[PDB]
Amino acid sequence: MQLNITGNNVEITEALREFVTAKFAKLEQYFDRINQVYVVLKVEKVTHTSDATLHVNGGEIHASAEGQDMYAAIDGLIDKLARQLTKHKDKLKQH
Amino acid sequence: AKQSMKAREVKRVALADKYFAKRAELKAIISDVNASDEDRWNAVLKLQTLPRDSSPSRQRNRCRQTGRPHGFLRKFGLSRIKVREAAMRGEIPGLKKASW
Amino acid sequence: KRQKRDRLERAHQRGYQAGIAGRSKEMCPYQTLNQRSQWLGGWREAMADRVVMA
Amino acid sequence: GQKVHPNGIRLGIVKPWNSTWFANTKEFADNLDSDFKVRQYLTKELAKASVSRIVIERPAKSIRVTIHTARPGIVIGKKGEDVEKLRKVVADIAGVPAQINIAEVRKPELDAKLVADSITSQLERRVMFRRAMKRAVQNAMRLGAKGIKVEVSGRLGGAEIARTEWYREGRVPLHTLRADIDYNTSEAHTTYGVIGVKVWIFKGEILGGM
Amino acid sequence: PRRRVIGQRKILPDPKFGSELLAKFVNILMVDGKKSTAESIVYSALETLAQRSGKSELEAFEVALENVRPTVEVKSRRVGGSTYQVPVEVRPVRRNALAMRWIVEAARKRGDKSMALRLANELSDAAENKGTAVKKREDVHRMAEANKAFAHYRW
RNA sequence: GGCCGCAAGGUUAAAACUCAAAUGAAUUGACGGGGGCCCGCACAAGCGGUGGAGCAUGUGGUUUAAUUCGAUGCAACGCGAAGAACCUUACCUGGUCUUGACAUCCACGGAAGUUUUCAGAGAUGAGAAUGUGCCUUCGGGAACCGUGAGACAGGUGCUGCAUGGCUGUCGUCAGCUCGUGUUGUGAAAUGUUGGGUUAAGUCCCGCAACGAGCGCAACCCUUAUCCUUUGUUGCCAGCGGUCCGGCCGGGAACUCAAAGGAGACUGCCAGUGAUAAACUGGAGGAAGGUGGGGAUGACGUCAAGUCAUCAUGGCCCUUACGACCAGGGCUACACACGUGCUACAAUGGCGCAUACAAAGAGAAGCGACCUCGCGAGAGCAAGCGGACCUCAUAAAGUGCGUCGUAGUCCGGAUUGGAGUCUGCAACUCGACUCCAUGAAGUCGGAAUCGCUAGUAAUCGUGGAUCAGAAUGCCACGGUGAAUACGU
Ligand SMILES: [Mg+2]
Ligand SMILES: [Mg+2]
Ligand SMILES: [Mg+2]
Ligand SMILES: [Mg+2]
Ligand SMILES: [Mg+2]
Ligand SMILES: [Mg+2]
Ligand SMILES: [Mg+2]
Ligand SMILES: [Mg+2]
Ligand SMILES: [Mg+2]
Ligand SMILES: [Mg+2]
Ligand SMILES: [Mg+2]
Ligand SMILES: [Mg+2]
Ligand SMILES: [Mg+2]
Ligand SMILES: [Mg+2]
Ligand SMILES: [Mg+2]
Ligand SMILES: [Mg+2]
Ligand SMILES: [Mg+2]
Ligand SMILES: [Mg+2]
Ligand SMILES: [Mg+2]
Ligand SMILES: [Mg+2]
Ligand SMILES: [Mg+2]
Ligand SMILES: [Mg+2]
Ligand SMILES: [Mg+2]
Ligand SMILES: [Mg+2]
Ligand SMILES: [Mg+2]
Ligand SMILES: [Mg+2]
Ligand SMILES: [Mg+2]
Ligand SMILES: [Mg+2]
Ligand SMILES: [Mg+2]
Ligand SMILES: [Mg+2]
Ligand SMILES: [Mg+2]
Ligand SMILES: [Mg+2]
Ligand SMILES: [Mg+2]
Ligand SMILES: [Mg+2]
Ligand SMILES: [Mg+2]
Repeated sequence: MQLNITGNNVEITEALREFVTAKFAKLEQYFDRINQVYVVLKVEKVTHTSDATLHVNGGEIHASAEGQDMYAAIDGLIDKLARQLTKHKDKLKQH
Repeated sequence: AKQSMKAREVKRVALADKYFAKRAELKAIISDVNASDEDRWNAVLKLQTLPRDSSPSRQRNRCRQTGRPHGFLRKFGLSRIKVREAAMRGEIPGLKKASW
Repeated sequence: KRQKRDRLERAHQRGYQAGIAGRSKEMCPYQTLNQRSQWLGGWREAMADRVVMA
Repeated sequence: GQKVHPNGIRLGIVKPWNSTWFANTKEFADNLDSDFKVRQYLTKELAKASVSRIVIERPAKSIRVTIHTARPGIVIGKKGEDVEKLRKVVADIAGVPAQINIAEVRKPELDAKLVADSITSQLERRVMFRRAMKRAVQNAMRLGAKGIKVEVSGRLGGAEIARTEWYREGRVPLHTLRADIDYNTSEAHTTYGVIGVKVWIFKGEILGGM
Repeated sequence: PRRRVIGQRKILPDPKFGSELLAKFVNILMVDGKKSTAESIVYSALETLAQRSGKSELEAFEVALENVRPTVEVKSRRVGGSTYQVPVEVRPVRRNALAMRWIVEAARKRGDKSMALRLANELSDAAENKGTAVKKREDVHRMAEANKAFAHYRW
């Protein structure tokens, strides 16, 4: 799992970087064969947003989530990818 | 484009084509192999003296409608944008969409 | 890519496949009696083969 | 998605150009800037003369400019006092001897550009945008448009959020190339910002390039 | 594709031996559009095939071709978690295409000096059941023989 | 709490607290690891790549005085930029300016120009010479300059989540709707479903629907064949002449040039089919069923993209967020990602010899021939606003020779030395040339992309931008495959 962070209208400090990396380290337990993955953080007026895209072994998984903070945004996002990753795995280990 | 930027292009044209001959002949001796070392050396000091903005390489083709510095076309003197805008009205004689 | 495949043959193999997978005759999508005959023809051939499969 | 300029696409097929001269690269860009200026000037100061089109030819070290209007009286004047003035102050900027003509627009309600402004004016006078739009489509078909469509967009009735509304009636087939459809636009400048207007008028299909 | 491809092409026959078969063989060896270069390489091989078997060319190159054509290949098919290799007849035209491909593939994977040498040697070895080319066919045939039970599925 | 039960428990049966809803049936969509049917380089069948190396280039990161601003899943990352040494340039540092570099208005002064010296990096400041114009009716108005006042100009400052305009995207997918009628208490429904058919809501037959509109197709450009007219700067079949070069007189055939026409419509013929729509095959024909390629993008979606093309609501700055200048920066480099180029060799490297294109550009521009130079180039100077002149000799190919499988006679990065050209000027930071140097690289893990025919692969040529600065972009021909059983 190779990571990449963007900021569209956000300064990526070294909480928001450290935080996001730890939260994403979980995802590998849902599907072992994750490759490079790109993350994007936005602030438009009052809306905090966070989308990521995940290149996986035979697929491309994407989700985005909106919080009232960016942490709460990223918290939301990790729950969305978890479910998609599990769905993927299960329609490969399909015996 | 900032009014100022449009303006400089006028200051720069005007000079360029006033000292045009002075530069040319003052250059002409420089590149003359078969000339006085005394002459040519003077020239080199004399060219660098008369003003920078009077060189033709110093100017930049800007759309003569909006002032844009990028995407210029010589045939029309307009930016790609204004060319398209006018093309579609039929204000550019002949011009029209093409297929082959 | 340039021209549509034989409609009768396709109809016969669609019949076979619903057959093996164990759908009922009377799922047949054809009323064109010509294509219909192909569909059922497959479906009944397939009924034989299921037996000797597991 | 996006849509091709209905005038532009039909240029050779069934429409004419507005400027018709020939030039080599040397003076091509220069005739364009010259033309621009004359239109920029005329439209400015004929604002209130209902002017549709300014077609403009350069015959042979000269320039004749033939300017379509549905109020020719107001352009001409008292046996042509204003027209000669325009002439005087065109040759000023054309840089050559100029002459001017006055084409007559008989049916101003069947002229994309005229109707377009008609609305843009109303909207500037805080008129209800639906009334303007609705009125035009009536007038047009009443006078024998085979079809008509008008779109208007921006901060309609000063709304904090922008939207886009349009009526059509009759045929307006944009994909058919021989179809003479007259199209034009006009920005309106309310206190909320710009409201754009666009108008399509179908007059029927043509059977000859001419 | 889902519909039927209409309009088969026309291979012109060889300038020399006037065979559509050999003409195909050239195309298969051909690289980057260089048809003449390939035309040479091919003839110079057959020379050197002819010059040892002494059995003509359009009749020697054949004998290689027969030692190596397959008659039964395997198709893969996903069944449960597993993938069933299943044996199928080979079409005449296909087994030509495969023989000609396997011969070329085997040639290139050699250490000889010219391309022409590699082809020649390979065609010769083919005629006496020897090279990688012919090894490959043997292996193909082994696999279809193994999982014969899946001969009659239609699935 | 009472009663019942061996127990498990049953039975009767509250309150505090807390929410503004919780629920039933039906409706339109969306979704299903639900079903049916059709398609698609979707898989399959195949060909060549990317991921490894060196280099080019964009982005992220770090760095910086500054590394200008924007584009960010598919649909940002050779993207706006079709071309940052200066300029451009919006950024940094330092030096200056204040009704202002860019307008209109007013008063006053002075024709406008032209030529010089000095100080300064330059902006600018201070001098010096020369000049006195054109209608003005007897006041001068008209220039165009300089100083002064203030109404003002000025802002690539902010918000694309206030907007116009333009654009991507699903998707050139076959859909999306309306009037009247009918059905339902009603959201809605019918039409638009059903049987066939089609690339296609394509067409036909049915049918509480009857009709209509936006799309589909056709009209447009191009390419494939033929005919008429015209024949130079293009053409040379038959003649005659020749310095054997369409070279000359001729010729108007042919090739070609470009205006105008002809042609393809399931029209003709079998078989199938609901006496349909269509389908499958055959004929002739340059072409056959949408012949090939382009242009053309429905109602809408994503508060997608652009306030830095322009315009513009609002907000903010106004001796500074405006204006001028010199130097620097955008080209920085522990590193990560994307797009390319060149390679790793013998279907190849090197030397000699020799064939066959297309399309396009040129005005103060394209620049021959001649002379010089190993070479980049230099000097001189014909022709051409071009079917005429010039760029400008296509390359792969082909023959003959050599190298003999080597980190090589493979590769050409890196670096030293010596030059040329553009340009006030190539230190930071140009392109190219010669001599020397001769790196990584022996065909690239997991993954992953393009393409179905004149396509992929491979080889050369031109153009836009542009003083100079392509491996990018947009175009043009040469050679020219592989394989599709099938779902
Ligand atoms: Mg959580
Ligand atoms: Mg402006
Ligand atoms: Mg420049
Ligand atoms: Mg478009
Ligand atoms: Mg109790
Ligand atoms: Mg008890
Ligand atoms: Mg319910
Ligand atoms: Mg479904
Ligand atoms: Mg595949
Ligand atoms: Mg492959
Ligand atoms: Mg890498
Ligand atoms: Mg690499
Ligand atoms: Mg950036
Ligand atoms: Mg901005
Ligand atoms: Mg700079
Ligand atoms: Mg400063
Ligand atoms: Mg938006
Ligand atoms: Mg943005
Ligand atoms: Mg009712
Ligand atoms: Mg529908
Ligand atoms: Mg409906
Ligand atoms: Mg229905
Ligand atoms: Mg139907
Ligand atoms: Mg229809
Ligand atoms: Mg036929
Ligand atoms: Mg169409
Ligand atoms: Mg947005
Ligand atoms: Mg500067
Ligand atoms: Mg850059
Ligand atoms: Mg390559
Ligand atoms: Mg070498
Ligand atoms: Mg050029
Ligand atoms: Mg020489
Ligand atoms: Mg395709
Ligand atoms: Mg190339």
